[PDB]
Amino acid sequence: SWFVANILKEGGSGQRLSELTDIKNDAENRYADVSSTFFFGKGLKSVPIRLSRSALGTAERRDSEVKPARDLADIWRVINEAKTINLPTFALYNVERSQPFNRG
Amino acid sequence: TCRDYIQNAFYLRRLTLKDFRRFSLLEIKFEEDLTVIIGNNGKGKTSILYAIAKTLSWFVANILKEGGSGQRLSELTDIKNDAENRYADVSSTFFFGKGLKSVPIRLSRSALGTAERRDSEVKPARDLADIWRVINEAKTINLPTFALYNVERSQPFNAGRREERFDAYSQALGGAGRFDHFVEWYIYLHKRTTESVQKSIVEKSICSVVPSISKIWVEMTTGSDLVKVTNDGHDVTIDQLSDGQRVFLSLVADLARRMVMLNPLLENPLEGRGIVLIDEIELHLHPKWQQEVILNLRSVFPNIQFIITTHSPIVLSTIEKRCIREFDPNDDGNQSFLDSPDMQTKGSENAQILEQVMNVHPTPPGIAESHWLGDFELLLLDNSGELDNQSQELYDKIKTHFGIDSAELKKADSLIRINKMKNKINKIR
RNA sequence: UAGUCGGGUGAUUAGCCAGACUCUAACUUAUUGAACGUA
DNA sequence: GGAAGCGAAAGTGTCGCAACCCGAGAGAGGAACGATCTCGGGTTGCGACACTTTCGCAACCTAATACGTTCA
Repeated sequence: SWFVANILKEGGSGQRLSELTDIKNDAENRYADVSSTFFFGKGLKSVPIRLSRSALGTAERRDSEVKPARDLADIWRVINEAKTINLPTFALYNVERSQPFNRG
Repeated sequence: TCRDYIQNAFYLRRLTLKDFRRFSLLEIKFEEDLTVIIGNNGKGKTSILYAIAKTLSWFVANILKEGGSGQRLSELTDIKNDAENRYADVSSTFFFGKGLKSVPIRLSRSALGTAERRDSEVKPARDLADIWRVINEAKTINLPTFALYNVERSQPFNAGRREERFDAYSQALGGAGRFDHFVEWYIYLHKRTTESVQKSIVEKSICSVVPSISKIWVEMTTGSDLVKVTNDGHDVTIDQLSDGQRVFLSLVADLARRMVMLNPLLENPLEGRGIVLIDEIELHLHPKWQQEVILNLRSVFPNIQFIITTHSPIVLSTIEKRCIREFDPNDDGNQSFLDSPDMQTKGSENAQILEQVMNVHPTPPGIAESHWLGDFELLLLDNSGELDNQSQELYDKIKTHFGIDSAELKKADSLIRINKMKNKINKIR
């Protein structure tokens, strides 16, 4: 979601873990950390990200390291503006895609 | 400080719109008292009032809540579809007293996929609104009364969310006023009876601004409390009033209630400051009411700014030409300014205003008889200022159609007399 | 197969030789600070 | 640590829209007085949004230094 937000607009904002339903209840840290690393070739062989969130009520935030995502998405967006390029597709099809066919 | 020099005018000065809703670049100056926009039926003028309402929403958001983020522009509608810039800016300057004579604001919005996040610059307006909020919290201070009233106010007609101060800003912008909230608030005031003076102020307000209405009260019948007025001497309910009568009553009563809650420390809470936008002040009104709407509005609200659109010559006949802002009929060639009419309008003939300011002839051209009188003139001048068969027939037609006392017939008689005297003196000279 | 280590040619590329493969590289930060040089 | 502005995440409130009731009302169809069918106000339910709130991203760097590399 941060890739998507920062290709939509520089300085954008992406989705965030929850301080009510995303941190293990038995945990002693009282914060969750989704670290990740992407790859985009020899140039950017490692694109780290870390979506971290502390537990509601604990007086210790946990910053998120999305800056490399900001940087790579900045490249995508700026280069697309200057000249047209092909952007990366991001999708999530969970169980919610089952819904009645009700009738930007 | 005298409440931080607040209790000094408080109004809007300028509005720039760049690549925003067909406005390639349009700068508008606004008068401290009253500005009126004409030329369009309310397409670009609605855009102007909508932009001003978006700007005022930030003042409201920050006076209500600390850090409040008022309404933002929309990436989907509030950006000119054809703009190499690919962003839209709505800049606006304000003037608040001798100190802080220029409070700027910009609401910016860039399309999706642009390198720089073209961003609103609302810091100074937020700072002023925070000054308002803080000094009010420390000590009570009368606050601005922003409002908007579009054609949506023509709509048919909880103590916590109607009696508590700062409810005056709830849905204050966005269009149609909350007249149902006013009805409930007025019934609550009547139940309570400071509330007394507020009731009296609202009563006098809508009794004086609205010609038909002459009194207002509520009957406390057990099980149903009704709001009643004396419309043309008839004791009726609000549901009985005509469309124009009740629509204007709702406008004025919503505004007055907002000002009464916002301006508790004024001796006349109707003289508090604000910026009220009113699309089509002439809605559902008849010429006689048109000829007094603005006089009454300015009388009951001595110190307040009105940005009101209009398309009625009778309305303009009561407003100085400086206050008027003309859209050109060829606005497709986007223009950067709105020039005042060359002709003076205040105190002028409604017919002259209609003919020149709006380019509408005093008599319709679809009616053949409408041209008759004028034709007669030419015909008289064709035959050396003397009658012939054609002019005599035209005179007979005018006399038959318009009547014997007809102003047209009197003017035809004057024309023939003047031309005959012309010929007689030419012979004598 | 793939990645990887990096001996020469050619000139951060290309390209010829070797090789090895715990599920499993991703080359970093300057003026501090070590270490290299240089003066 | 965090400005300025913006948006995510979450929670609460608004408010159409529907469902349903409860009198009226012209008058079956033939037996008087009027079944049914409607016209309305009006109350309650009910969920889709609309607004309110908090969190959190990360600008900035009176006090350095100024041969070239490497490395935290």
